[PDB]
Amino acid sequence: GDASTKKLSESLKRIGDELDSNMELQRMIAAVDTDSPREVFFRVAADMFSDGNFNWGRVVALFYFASKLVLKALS
Amino acid sequence: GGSGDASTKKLSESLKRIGDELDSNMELQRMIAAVDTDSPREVFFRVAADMFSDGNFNWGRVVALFYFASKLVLKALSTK
Amino acid sequence: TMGQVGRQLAIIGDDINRRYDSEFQTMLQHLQPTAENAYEYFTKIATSLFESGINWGRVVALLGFGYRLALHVYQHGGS
Amino acid sequence: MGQVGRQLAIIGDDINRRYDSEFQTMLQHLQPTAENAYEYFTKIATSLFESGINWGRVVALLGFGYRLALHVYQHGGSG
Ligand SMILES: CCCCCCCCOCCOCCOCCOCCOCCO
Repeated sequence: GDASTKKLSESLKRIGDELDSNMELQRMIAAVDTDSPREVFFRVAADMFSDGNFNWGRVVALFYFASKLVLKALS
Repeated sequence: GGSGDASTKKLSESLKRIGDELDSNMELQRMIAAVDTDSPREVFFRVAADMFSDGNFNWGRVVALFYFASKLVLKALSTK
Repeated sequence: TMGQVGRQLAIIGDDINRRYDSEFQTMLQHLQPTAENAYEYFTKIATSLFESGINWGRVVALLGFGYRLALHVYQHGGS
Repeated sequence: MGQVGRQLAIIGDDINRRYDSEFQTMLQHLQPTAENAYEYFTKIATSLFESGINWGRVVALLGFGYRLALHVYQHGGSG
């Protein structure tokens, strides 16, 4: 299955780079402040899924935003 | 190490115990069943807010919540 | 206060889903990962992923894919 | 019912009480860098899926993937 496996790999590079290269994302991450972060996550997740929609693209975005939020506080 | 190593064996076998413990917790399994896929997300967010209501935070809670969340997903993905 | 962030993530997430989700559904489909050899495909994908560097977005994308691949097997794990 | 979260916190706290300290030191004796963190991850996962693959081990591995990445970023560089 190595045919599709390296196509799966190249898609994950492209998705990973688009998130790290998304300036709207990067600016939004900075706009938040580590005075109270986990709350930020629970309110942002609820506003995001308020329209009831659910998919893998929203999960990855939310996970990237959340984890970058964690890295910031860690450094 | 570099590809092998002692500690890899200690961490893996430690990951065995936590995973088997989660699948072997009957109160956790009953809590999954007690939920209803009438509104799935809302169940998760009311549980997450109740879980972190005491203001405490740690990795054990992360794994518990992640297991609950995913089992909740499996149920909905194969049950209504 | 913090509303424009949630709906900007949903906007960003939907764009990702619109143009990758169809791609991923078939590749995993062609791959036919079994309940058995799924970790082998995962190991080869991760190695091919971290060859050109390791940024947080690739870490996030890999962990997410690990979870989706696991969800795929438990559904289509017949073979 | 509203005690589900309270009971998850209890269950999660029991896990953190007896594994977290153990995990913190093992990771430190691993001394993972950004270069060899994934190799260690692959070896850990292989020995983990050696005795079978259940959802809890899958969840524990995915959770460990993220904690190891956070460890590398914080204590990397052969700390
Ligand atoms: C803290 C550990 C981080 C692990 C990363 C895992 C990502 C967390 O997401 C868990 C929530 O699950 C989202 C389920 O999404 C279902 C999407 O619906 C599509 C239906 O088809 C499923 C195809 O796999």
